[PDB]
Amino acid sequence: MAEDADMRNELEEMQRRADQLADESLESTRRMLQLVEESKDAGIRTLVM
Amino acid sequence: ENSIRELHDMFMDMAMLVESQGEMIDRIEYNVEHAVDYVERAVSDTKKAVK
Repeated sequence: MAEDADMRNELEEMQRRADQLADESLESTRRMLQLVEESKDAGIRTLVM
Repeated sequence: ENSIRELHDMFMDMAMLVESQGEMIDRIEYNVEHAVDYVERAVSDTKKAVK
């Protein structure tokens, strides 16, 4: 031999990102954490009143 | 989330509506015993008007 090979290689990016907006789905599921608590919080105390 | 928002609209309507009704219940709270405070107090003197 008396052989040195030092090499590099390249990447294939994974799928599932047609557009970044997809993470806005998380902004949705934030909102259905946002839009859920006050329903019961006023529901049970609406039963109280 | 939109469907829960639709029921959320109906529910903030519901709860604030029955809230607002609670003031008519406040006027009951007036007209439930102040009504007695006239009536029972009047019949305390008509029943004793026989005396």
